[PDB]
Amino acid sequence: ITGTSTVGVGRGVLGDQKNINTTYSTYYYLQDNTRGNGIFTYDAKYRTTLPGSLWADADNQFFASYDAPAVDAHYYAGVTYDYYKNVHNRLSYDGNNAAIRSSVHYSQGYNNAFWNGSQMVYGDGDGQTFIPLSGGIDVVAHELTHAVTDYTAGLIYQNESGAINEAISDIFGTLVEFYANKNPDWEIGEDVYTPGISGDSLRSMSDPAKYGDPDHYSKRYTGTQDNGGVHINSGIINKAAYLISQGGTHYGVSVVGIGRDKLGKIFYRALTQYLTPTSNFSQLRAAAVQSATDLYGSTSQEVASVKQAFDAVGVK
Ligand SMILES: Cc1cc(CNC(=O)O)n(C)n1
Ligand SMILES: Cc1cc(CN)n(C)n1
Ligand SMILES: [Ca+2]
Ligand SMILES: [Ca+2]
Ligand SMILES: [Ca+2]
Ligand SMILES: [Ca+2]
Ligand SMILES: [Zn+2]
Repeated sequence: ITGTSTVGVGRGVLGDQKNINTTYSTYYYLQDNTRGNGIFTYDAKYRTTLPGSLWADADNQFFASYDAPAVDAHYYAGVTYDYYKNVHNRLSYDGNNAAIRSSVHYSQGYNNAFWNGSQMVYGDGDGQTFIPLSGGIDVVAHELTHAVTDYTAGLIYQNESGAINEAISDIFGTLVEFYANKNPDWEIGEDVYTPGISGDSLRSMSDPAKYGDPDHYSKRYTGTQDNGGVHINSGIINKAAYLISQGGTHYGVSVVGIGRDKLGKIFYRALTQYLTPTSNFSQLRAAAVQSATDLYGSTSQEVASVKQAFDAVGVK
């Protein structure tokens, strides 16, 4: 809407206080005009109609329990925007400052979040498997990264190309979590998953097998569930990305780590310059090798480490 930019204050899903960019016109709206063509957060009101209504608040204070998922969806969308702009010189998900829209309170007891082709959508969880999923910065950045992928490589959401799609979202979700520097790790969704169980998460990038996901191409799932295992076989690529950044020896193959920043540069270049809608794992390896060569040189440690990491997970 048309109005003046304001700064509200509220509490997120985990009880932390943060400032949020709002817009005043009669009400205070979750509309951040400081980033691109805006970040807009909507109330789906426990229904499945999208986007719902632009979030309106009478006093610019967002401390009610019902407000918490909206605060975090709005704030973490901003952090993710900042990561892509400051780190990769990318202006929003389309590179042209497209408005970023999110809806919270989607459905009832909904244990998921997604990008629907046009916007981000967050369930509240059932209180047992999940609390409201926008409480996870890695979750928010994972979802917005799907938008980046759709506008760049366009990886089809099935089989190997879909597992790469998923891994790209886990990689950049994790790099955004490190960028914000609040309890960062290489696991996915730990801040909103199973409030009754400490130390778990949906997936691990450093040890995908911790939660049953493959860490080597020979262990890949080839059935039809989960669009051909997109959230399962992502573990193979997530492990390679972890090894590239942090190093390690995996199935007897040693990888010299090169750090998170170079991981991000290599995979961002691969995603935006070399990957295609039907890229498979072998083609991802080639794209990462070429990207590392462009950035650091053919004889660089960075190129050597990309090759070792894909060797370690059985991807040639
Ligand atoms: C309805 C729905 C939920 C999810 C998981 N979200 C994700 O992987 O970002 N998907 C792909 N589709
Ligand atoms: C990873 C994967 C899954 C399938 C079949 N659904 N293929 C051929 N590859
Ligand atoms: Ca209020
Ligand atoms: Ca964390
Ligand atoms: Ca995490
Ligand atoms: Ca938990
Ligand atoms: Zn995803």
